[PDB]
Amino acid sequence: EDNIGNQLLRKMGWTGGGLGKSGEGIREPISVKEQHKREGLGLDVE
Amino acid sequence: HMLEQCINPFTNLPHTPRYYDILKKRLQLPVWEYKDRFTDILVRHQSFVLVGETGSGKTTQIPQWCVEYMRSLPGPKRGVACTQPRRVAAMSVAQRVADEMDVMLGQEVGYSIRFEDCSSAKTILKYMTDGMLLREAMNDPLLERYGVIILDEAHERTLATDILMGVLKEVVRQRSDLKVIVMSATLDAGKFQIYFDNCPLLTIPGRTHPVEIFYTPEPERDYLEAAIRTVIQIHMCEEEEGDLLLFLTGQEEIDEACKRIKREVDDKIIPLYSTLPPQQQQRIFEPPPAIGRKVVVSTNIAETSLTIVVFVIDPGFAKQKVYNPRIRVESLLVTAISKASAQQRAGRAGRTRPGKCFRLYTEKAYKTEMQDNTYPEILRSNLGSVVLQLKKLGIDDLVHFDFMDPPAPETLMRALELLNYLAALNDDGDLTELGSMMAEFPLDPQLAKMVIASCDYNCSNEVLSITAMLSVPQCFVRPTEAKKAADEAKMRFAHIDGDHLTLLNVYHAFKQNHESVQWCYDNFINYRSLMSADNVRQQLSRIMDRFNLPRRSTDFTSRDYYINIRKALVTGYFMQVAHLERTGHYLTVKDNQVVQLHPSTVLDHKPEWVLYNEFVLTTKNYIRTCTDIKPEWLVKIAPQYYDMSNFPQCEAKRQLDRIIAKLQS
Repeated sequence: EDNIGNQLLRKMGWTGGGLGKSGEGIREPISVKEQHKREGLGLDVE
Repeated sequence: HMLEQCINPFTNLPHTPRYYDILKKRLQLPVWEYKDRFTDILVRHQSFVLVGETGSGKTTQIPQWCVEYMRSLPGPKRGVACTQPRRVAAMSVAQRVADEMDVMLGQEVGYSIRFEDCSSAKTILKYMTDGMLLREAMNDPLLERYGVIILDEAHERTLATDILMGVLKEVVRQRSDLKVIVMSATLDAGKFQIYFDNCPLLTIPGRTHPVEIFYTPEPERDYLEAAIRTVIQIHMCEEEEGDLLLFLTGQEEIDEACKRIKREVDDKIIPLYSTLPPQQQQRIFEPPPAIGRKVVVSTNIAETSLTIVVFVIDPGFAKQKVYNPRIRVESLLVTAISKASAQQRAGRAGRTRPGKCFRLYTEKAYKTEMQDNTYPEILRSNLGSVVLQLKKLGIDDLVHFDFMDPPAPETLMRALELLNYLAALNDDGDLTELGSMMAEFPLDPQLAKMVIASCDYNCSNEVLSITAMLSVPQCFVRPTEAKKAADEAKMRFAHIDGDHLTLLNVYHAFKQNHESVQWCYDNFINYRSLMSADNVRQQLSRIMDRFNLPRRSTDFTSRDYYINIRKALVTGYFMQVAHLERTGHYLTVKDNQVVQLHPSTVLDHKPEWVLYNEFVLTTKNYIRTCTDIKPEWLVKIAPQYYDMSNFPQCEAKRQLDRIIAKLQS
């Protein structure tokens, strides 16, 4: 990726996987479940 | 052992009668049974973890014991620091501990929050936000002002707390005398232990009564209606005297509920949020008034930060500020709490005696939908400000930095990308002089760059005022029952070019009417927000003087007065621009998010290009605080971001291509 953020990350020694001391971090950002208005918890499932 | 005559060691005078009345009460806190065991660990280990439930007394008593430890050491008297995730917690617990030590708040005991340092040279115990302590480390890498640093409320896993744990783990490898204490309300499977090299653990048993949990038979269609329905059903169908605690997500949701609860019962309501004035906030402690009861409609401030209550209503939601690095969007979001958060809300009912928690969701929704633990804030935050402070601290390698939970690599890319676009980092990742200067401003990197760059546009005075207004709560008072009157008063300050300049008009008129409270009432302006903005502006101006950044204004009689201020906004917020589409919609540049102007804007027309301060993510996407700008300014002021060789080919690039071709004619 020619993005400047990718380059600067590669210049810190990033080699491919997750971050951290042992490379144990998550390799993709997490997703937050969307809340529709004031629907009570669990209403989406049904 | 040190000689302790029955006098105040800070005044060499006998203690007051109130000191001994408070001393009798806190000696009954469960932590005091473990003072010798706490002392034995503190004098033999550099770091350890202290787990104790809410109400055990860790927050008030443990830092006082560490002051006792510091006073016994020989040499220059260092202080004790105890961090709190919430600025309201730091202020309230500092005033309480100041009473327990019989000293004035701001003297021996003080607090330090962003834009309000209530400490002096006599301060030896300071309750501060975790963000403020990390801020102090930039000018004090080893935090040599403190001999004991206490990270409280570590279970909430705020971004600043996680960074501090990573910084402090590096500091103790270089300072041998520093004591670090990580305090948490839950065990968290010994995660803090393993992180600090299998350090000791001291657990204080909880004194919380049994709590009955009630689940709804089916999911609720509207959790606010269920909350109002449950509040009135507790009031009449319960014979045990008791108070109510309702957890809602934000201020608007609280005032709405307090209004409807009053209307339906009339056929003690106590709000509590962060920006609520402390005069109204202290009403949660006043006694209750057919059984008369107290209902506290609060946010998760009361989940663990403080204690008050036999019945708890848990809708199961909280408001979090999340960041999507894919589309570079940061927004406040209402989201379901964790099973750990739910247990902490239910545990607040079993304080005085056995209580009841009414969870407005089914049992299967609790077990099969709610996560066990809440995501660490570092996994859902914009890291640009944290990365800048770390590089200023001297930490170059953020890949192998020992995070407790490392962030995703894409989130760190966006942080490095942001700082490079602002010229805070060069193309080698090195901190630049401009970046080092930006790190000293307690602002977002976008605001810090905006302030510094405005000096060249000869309008740093006006950007400084706007920056102060953007750093305080909402200045426009808009009562629900008087929207038309409030909006009419707001439009008296409206600038045709948008909301940023409208904030400037409000500040200028506030000053020229001599900070009048009656003037604020007349114009539906929040007096407390404006006094806060005035205080913030003074402090930011003191940072300007330190770096010899000139504070300048353009001639007001000139057309360039408002044009220069709008150009200055682009220096910091060139990445938050939306382009008007042929059919009246707005599309954010690059990221191509479909947005519309927030209804609160003063814009009476839709400019072709708007710069916005805030992304509001509800049912639709709104951009709030918007200013009319010229697209030519975008390509001239921030060409590294508006790079046409790399710009995505949407409709925004088509208009930008014409401008750049016309520039080269």
